[PDB]
Amino acid sequence: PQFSLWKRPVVTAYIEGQPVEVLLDTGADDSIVAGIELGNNYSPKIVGGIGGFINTKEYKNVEIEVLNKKVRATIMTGDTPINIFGRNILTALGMSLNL
Amino acid sequence: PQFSLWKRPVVTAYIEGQPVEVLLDTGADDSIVAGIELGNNYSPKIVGGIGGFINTKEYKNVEIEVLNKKVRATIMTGDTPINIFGRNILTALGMSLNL
Ligand SMILES: CC(C)CN(C[C@@H](O)[C@H](Cc1ccccc1)NC(=O)O[C@H]1CO[C@H]2OCC[C@H]21)S(=O)(=O)c1ccc2c(c1)OCO2
Ligand SMILES: [Cl-]
Ligand SMILES: [Cl-]
Ligand SMILES: [Cl-]
Ligand SMILES: [Cl-]
Ligand SMILES: [Cl-]
Ligand SMILES: [Cl-]
Ligand SMILES: [Cl-]
Ligand SMILES: [Cl-]
Ligand SMILES: [Cl-]
Ligand code: NA
Ligand SMILES: [Zn+2]
Ligand SMILES: [Zn+2]
Ligand SMILES: [Zn+2]
Ligand SMILES: [Zn+2]
Ligand SMILES: [Zn+2]
Ligand SMILES: [Zn+2]
Ligand SMILES: [Zn+2]
Ligand SMILES: [Zn+2]
Ligand SMILES: [Zn+2]
Ligand SMILES: [Zn+2]
Ligand SMILES: [Zn+2]
Repeated sequence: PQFSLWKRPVVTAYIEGQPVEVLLDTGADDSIVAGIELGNNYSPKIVGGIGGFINTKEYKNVEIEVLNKKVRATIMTGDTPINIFGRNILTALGMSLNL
Repeated sequence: PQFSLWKRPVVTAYIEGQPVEVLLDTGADDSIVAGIELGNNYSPKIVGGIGGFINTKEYKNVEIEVLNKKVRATIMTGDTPINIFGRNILTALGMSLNL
């Protein structure tokens, strides 16, 4: 796949079977998703963005299906206005930014 | 150039001749930079992200030199914690995100 960036590079994905709209985000170290419920096996993590900080719940070894691939990766759940797949997942997928 | 995303894709840009380190960010619609003054001819607008919102000042037709190319693009100034070159600039440079 190739994303030419004239539109947002948004795709659908599944996280532990739960469907989401996600933004492929080279400006994010981590992957942050709102509204999904991954249960009680988490550690708290503090994440900073453009407007300040939020608490998140960090889940490791989560099954992710996106772009016809299946990977296991860390997902943080919390109050992001857009669900983002950051570089932890982009590298797991083998993605690159090119010019 | 290829950015493999194992590390943050950060490069040196010159904005109206001033050097700034910028994050190449596919998750950003717009480009936002701090620490530089671009003057009185702007439009104020609010942007949102993780943590909340910030006020920005939007400037059109700003001289940008980055990745050995020179372009004219829209830049916001505001109190962003990191300087961000979003899709408006990435597309002017001919960048793509690939799997
Ligand atoms: C949240 C996504 C949808 C939007 N953002 C760009 C992101 O790439 C942002 C860019 C960013 C990077 C660093 C600090 C602040 C923002 N990264 C970010 O929030 O990442 C967080 C998750 O992983 C961690 O690693 C980096 C911070 C954490 S943003 O910075 O808020 C932003 C930039 C340009 C914009 C905009 C919002 O609205 C219109 O134009
Ligand atoms: Cl397209
Ligand atoms: Cl596109
Ligand atoms: Cl398009
Ligand atoms: Cl599934
Ligand atoms: Cl933390
Ligand atoms: Cl963070
Ligand atoms: Cl905006
Ligand atoms: Cl010139
Ligand atoms: Cl490819
Ligand atoms: Na004016
Ligand atoms: Zn397009
Ligand atoms: Zn599945
Ligand atoms: Zn959408
Ligand atoms: Zn992190
Ligand atoms: Zn982080
Ligand atoms: Zn962690
Ligand atoms: Zn915008
Ligand atoms: Zn010049
Ligand atoms: Zn120069
Ligand atoms: Zn400040
Ligand atoms: Zn490929």
